[PDB]
Amino acid sequence: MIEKILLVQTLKRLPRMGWLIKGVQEPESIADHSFGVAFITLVLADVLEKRGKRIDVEKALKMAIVHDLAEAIITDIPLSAQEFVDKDKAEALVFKKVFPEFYELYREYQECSSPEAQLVRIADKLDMILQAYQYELSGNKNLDEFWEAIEEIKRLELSKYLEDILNSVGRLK
Amino acid sequence: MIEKILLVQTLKRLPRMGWLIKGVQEPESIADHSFGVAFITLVLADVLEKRGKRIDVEKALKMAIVHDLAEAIITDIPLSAQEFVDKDKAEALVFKKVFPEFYELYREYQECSSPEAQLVRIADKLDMILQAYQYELSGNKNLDEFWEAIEEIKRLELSKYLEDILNSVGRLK
Amino acid sequence: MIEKILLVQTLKRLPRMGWLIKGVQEPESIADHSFGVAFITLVLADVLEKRGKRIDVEKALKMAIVHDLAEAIITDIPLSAQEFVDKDKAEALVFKKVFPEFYELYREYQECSSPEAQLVRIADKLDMILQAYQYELSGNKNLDEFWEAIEEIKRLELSKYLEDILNSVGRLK
Amino acid sequence: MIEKILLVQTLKRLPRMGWLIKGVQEPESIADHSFGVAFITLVLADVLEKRGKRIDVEKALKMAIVHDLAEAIITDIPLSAQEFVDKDKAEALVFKKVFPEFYELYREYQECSSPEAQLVRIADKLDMILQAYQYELSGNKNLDEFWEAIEEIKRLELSKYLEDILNSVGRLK
Amino acid sequence: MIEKILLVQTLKRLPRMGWLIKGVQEPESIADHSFGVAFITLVLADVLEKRGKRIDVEKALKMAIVHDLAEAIITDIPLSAQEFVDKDKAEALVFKKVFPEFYELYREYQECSSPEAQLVRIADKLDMILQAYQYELSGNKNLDEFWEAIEEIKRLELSKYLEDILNSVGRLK
Amino acid sequence: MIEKILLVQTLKRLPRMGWLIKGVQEPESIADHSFGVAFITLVLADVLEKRGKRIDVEKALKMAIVHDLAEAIITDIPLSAQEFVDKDKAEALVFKKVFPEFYELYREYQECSSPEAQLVRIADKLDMILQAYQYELSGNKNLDEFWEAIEEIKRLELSKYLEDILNSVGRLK
Ligand code: NI
Ligand code: NI
Ligand code: NI
Ligand code: NI
Ligand code: NI
Ligand code: NI
Repeated sequence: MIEKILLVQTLKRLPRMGWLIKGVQEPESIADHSFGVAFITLVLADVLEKRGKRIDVEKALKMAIVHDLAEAIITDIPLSAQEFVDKDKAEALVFKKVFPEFYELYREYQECSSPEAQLVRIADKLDMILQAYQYELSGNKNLDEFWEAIEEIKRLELSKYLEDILNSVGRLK
Repeated sequence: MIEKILLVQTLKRLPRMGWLIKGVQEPESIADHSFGVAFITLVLADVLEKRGKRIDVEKALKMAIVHDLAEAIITDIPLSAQEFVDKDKAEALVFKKVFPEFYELYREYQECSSPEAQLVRIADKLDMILQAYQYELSGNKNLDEFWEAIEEIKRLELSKYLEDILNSVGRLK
Repeated sequence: MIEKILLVQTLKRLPRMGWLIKGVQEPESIADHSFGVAFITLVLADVLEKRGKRIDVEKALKMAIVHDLAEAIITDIPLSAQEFVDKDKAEALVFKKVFPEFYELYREYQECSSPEAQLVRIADKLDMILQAYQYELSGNKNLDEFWEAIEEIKRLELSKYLEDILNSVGRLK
Repeated sequence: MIEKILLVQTLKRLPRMGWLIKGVQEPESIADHSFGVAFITLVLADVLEKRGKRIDVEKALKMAIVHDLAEAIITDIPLSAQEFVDKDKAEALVFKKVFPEFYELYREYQECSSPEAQLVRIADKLDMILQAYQYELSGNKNLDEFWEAIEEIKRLELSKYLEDILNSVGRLK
Repeated sequence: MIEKILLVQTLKRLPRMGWLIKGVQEPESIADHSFGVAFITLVLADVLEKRGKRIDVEKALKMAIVHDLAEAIITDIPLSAQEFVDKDKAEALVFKKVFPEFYELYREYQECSSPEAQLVRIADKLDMILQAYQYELSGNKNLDEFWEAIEEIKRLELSKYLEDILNSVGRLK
Repeated sequence: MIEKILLVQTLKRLPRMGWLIKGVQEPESIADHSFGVAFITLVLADVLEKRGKRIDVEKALKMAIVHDLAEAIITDIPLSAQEFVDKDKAEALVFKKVFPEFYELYREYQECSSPEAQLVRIADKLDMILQAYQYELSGNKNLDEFWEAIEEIKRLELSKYLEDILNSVGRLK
């Protein structure tokens, strides 16, 4: 339906708030980010494929495309604000009322248990670490917490199959 | 303290979300909006003064300067998102923890009972309405809803002393 | 590999040129556009699914994700410029030199024969038509031509299953 | 009156020209700046309050709100340009013709003699210094001059009560 | 000298203020404008050549390039502000102290007597009118006044040779 | 003709793509760049004049104004993309079909043989180098390659007369 699409297209206009709070001049939109997660999810899926780890690619890509979809209505409430706002409670609600067809993908994603759910989570973090890397090259000097994003990925089983990649990333540091 | 000032200066960086969601190019920041509320509050207290309506101007101006201060942390969570997000609960928390010295000003502003409180509330809406007016001249054609804030103002006792001004405003549409 | 991902991420920075030439302020990025294509592809896929038309969703989503990938190097050369530049020849080249793993998806996409290929093409054109619609609500009045993409969609067999939707779209103008 | 307010709101749209000349991407508007001045003035007034220095806060806040009001018409003519244009003479004129009701506040502010006038001047400069600080964190490296405004503040009697604070500020450099 | 060139390049960063005041969000820079004046000057000069009117093209092109050069220091102070600021006085000063080598071109330009001086003045106005045209297509609806510059052009002798063109321009409204 | 002028005015809207790819936030337009080339060409012409090297200044200035004119149609296709696109072939075509009157100024410029051709080429690069310099002051740290344009300049005979200037430029790095 046209009304749903027009709604999700608001993501092209919504900024990724963390960057603004860090003084990043023209930050990427939530949609730019979502594209990045989707692409990294695709690329990583192939790597996992040829390393013996089988992944339900379809589910993965759908999960990457829809993972931040609730923000089309509640916006990318930054982590710094989440000490005062329950963004999680809000997301579930929106998915249950506005995006019921995607609530299963959302629910599984939050659980971060399945191979697909962990992949998207890793793609989410990599797009960010690497986006931070870019903004650093642009001159921003307060993109400080990366050893804890890298470390957050390391805490996921699925990372075991990607250690060499995550090593190249931390090497950009 | 410098830390606090640096924190509130974030307002210059955070956009007024309602405009973004409506597709407005280069929307004003929260600080831009706050200045306007501060000015209109000044001007309107002036008018109330010479019409026999007693106003604690000092408290009013303070209230106007601090009214959206919590957003320095939680951002300008749009109305469209407040169906899933309790923004007011979040604001009270930030004020209680991060701006305890302004909690009472905030608390009185939320109650919208006292003359000062309703004045700032009226200034807040007028800035917005007049801002929607300006963006329409820029070419945006979906800010229509914003003009029903005139009716919200009319439901406040204090507006009884400003009727004339509210109608000039409505005539701008 | 990190080098590939960083490259594709350039898409978040490159603008969709047609909008600039038409004078739109702050035009979407190629990545914004791609995300949209990917979402519409998802949504339409499931519409086709429960209408008897079988779609290899995995291939479709992958196809939508990488359809404009060559632009990460070529940039979104506008249609007005393609009378002097062979964007098609340049794309193919990028894809078999830089993106050989995606050359098949690209090649099938260009042929616009398979159900998936036509679906992505339709997603591509709808995102744009709907994007033009949004910019018009912003005030831009010379995006008229963009609406004749509805006819371009009608010329594809797969649209046969979407007539009701296409009607709602054209109804927006 | 609506016309006046609409005029003052022009400040949301005008840049603070010093940043532009120095190459800063998206510089704050004059209204962004004013709000900061108003806030710092509020904060500093409380500090002065509990340190034995009585301040007429109401006048101080009005003064901060109105201090750059003439730029709504003349724009924030940069210091580098003032060697060829008498901004001061321009400001007074705009204030007597267009803002006669704020001329006294402006006149006192320019004299920088009274406690309130020096407070607002101190707020004006702290906002700027802190703003320069923020832009340096974004990568701009030619804002060094802006830091010698600490010395300009030291030359004001009122600073005597704020030694500790301006120490912390110069410490940020 | 490098210092001079770096100074004039500031024109790439400074906005043409009239547009900002009128609410046009991403206004051209003074350098954008100057390039247009230079191009129109070139184009018209050729038309004038084929029409019997001989022009000192070299002088005209230099005059077009240098005409707003003083703004590199004084900024494009808007017409609405020139009721309170003598922009002309300031311009001559800059040219005398900073651009002595270009003072003659400036002086002759302001006199608007010679064929070259009038040509640049016409070019200056045409770029502006055509620029207002483009911003109206973008949705701005308060640039009406800018069209009365066609009349200002008619008052110049040289226009006599360009009637047909001025008609095509006025026809765009 | 009004159609031609409007076309070339597109240059004000089109970004210089190299900067974008490098992460520069607000890049200069092609028009901004052309103005700078036009100014530097003027300034250097005078220098050459008083050093015994005679230059057809009229041709030089015309050549600097239209040197990147084809980009009004094909855009500023970056150097990084030219391994896949033949920008040169594309430019010549546009000039032959759309700018026939400026074709020989274009062809001479490309040959980089005549004093005027080499002067514009040197202005072209100097503007870029100095533009790179400015962006580095803004915080961008990956513009290093752009400084090897000094060596490209040295390869042109005409530079023999400018050694001292080139030394001041390289001195800025
Ligand atoms: Ni995400
Ligand atoms: Ni508010
Ligand atoms: Ni596409
Ligand atoms: Ni100020
Ligand atoms: Ni001009
Ligand atoms: Ni060039």
